[PDB]
Amino acid sequence: ERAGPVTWVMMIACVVVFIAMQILGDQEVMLWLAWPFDPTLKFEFWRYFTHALMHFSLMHILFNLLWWWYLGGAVEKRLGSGKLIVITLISALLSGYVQQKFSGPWFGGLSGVVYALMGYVWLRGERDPQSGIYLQRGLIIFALIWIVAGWFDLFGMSMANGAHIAGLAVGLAMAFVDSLNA
Ligand SMILES: CCCCCCCCCO[C@@H]1O[C@H](CO)[C@@H](O)[C@H](O)[C@H]1O
Ligand SMILES: CCCCCCCCCO[C@@H]1O[C@H](CO)[C@@H](O)[C@H](O)[C@H]1O
Ligand SMILES: CCCCCCCCCO[C@@H]1O[C@H](CO)[C@@H](O)[C@H](O)[C@H]1O
Ligand SMILES: CCCCCCCCCO[C@@H]1O[C@H](CO)[C@@H](O)[C@H](O)[C@H]1O
Ligand SMILES: CCCCCCCCCO[C@@H]1O[C@H](CO)[C@@H](O)[C@H](O)[C@H]1O
Ligand SMILES: CCCCCCCCCO[C@@H]1O[C@H](CO)[C@@H](O)[C@H](O)[C@H]1O
Ligand SMILES: CCCCCCCCCO[C@@H]1O[C@H](CO)[C@@H](O)[C@H](O)[C@H]1O
Repeated sequence: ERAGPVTWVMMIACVVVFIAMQILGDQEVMLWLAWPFDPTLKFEFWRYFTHALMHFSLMHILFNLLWWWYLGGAVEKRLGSGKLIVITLISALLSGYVQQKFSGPWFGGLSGVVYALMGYVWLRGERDPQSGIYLQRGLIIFALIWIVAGWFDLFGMSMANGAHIAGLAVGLAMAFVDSLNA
């Protein structure tokens, strides 16, 4: 059992971007991938999403990717690539927006998308067990610890609590909708 294409390309893209940052420096990469930081850049649409591709520390990308690999993988295998694509696109946009609004355009990471994924996987398993998707009991605990780490700023994750809540809201919403069909 190997992780699907969406799960795989995201991880590799994040690693490729991370390397570009070690070489060129965080600054340079952000100049090109950050959420529009100036009116002159408002129509460079990739920026509304590419901010999720940057990470600022080893622990940052390590945990983001472990979570993305486990949850993203599960969703893609059990619900398809399309399902993961939408959750990722929407959460990336919403969280980025909330982040930008309250703290400025200088941020990055897949943590907003991770919160959405934790929300979706957990909620869907609780409401629609047999759907096959669910967040392993023991992993709920480490998920909560990862959450607490960011919430009380014990672990630097780039994004603020408000942006992470927006990410979570997206995953909970989609999970609510999905366990609403049948
Ligand atoms: C939340 C994760 C979202 C990841 C989305 C990454 C999308 C990258 C899209 O880039 C686009 O690729 C084109 C290729 O030619 C360029 O021409 C264009 O200028 C550029 O904008
Ligand atoms: C702005 C949100 C849109 C998300 C942007 C997704 C960009 C996908 C770029 O990936 C490439 O897609 C090709 C599709 O054929 C594959 O052949 C190729 O292997 C893969 O590397
Ligand atoms: C403690 C916080 C971090 C938890 C990280 C759990 C990682 C579990 C990774 O599992 C892998 O997932 C892929 C996609 O589902 C499968 O293709 C693969 O066979 C499986 O081995
Ligand atoms: C939130 C979205 C994040 C980016 C998602 C990118 C998915 C890119 C999928 O690539 C696809 O991989 C297949 C297997 O290799 C190729 O056959 C195909 O040509 C290519 O299109
Ligand atoms: C720094 C924290 C690192 C935590 C490492 C946790 C290792 C145990 C995780 O087990 C994983 O559980 C998933 C759910 O059952 C399986 O799908 C997967 O195959 C299995 O590998
Ligand atoms: C993303 C974090 C989501 C909230 C975590 C909830 C912790 C409180 C326990 O809840 C649920 O209680 C059931 C009965 O004990 C468990 O069987 C189930 O596994 C667990 O989920
Ligand atoms: C459905 C989408 C979910 C969006 C969630 C938005 C929550 C943003 C939380 O706001 C925060 O509240 C604190 C107290 O009011 C302020 O101190 C802080 O500056 C502000 O950032």
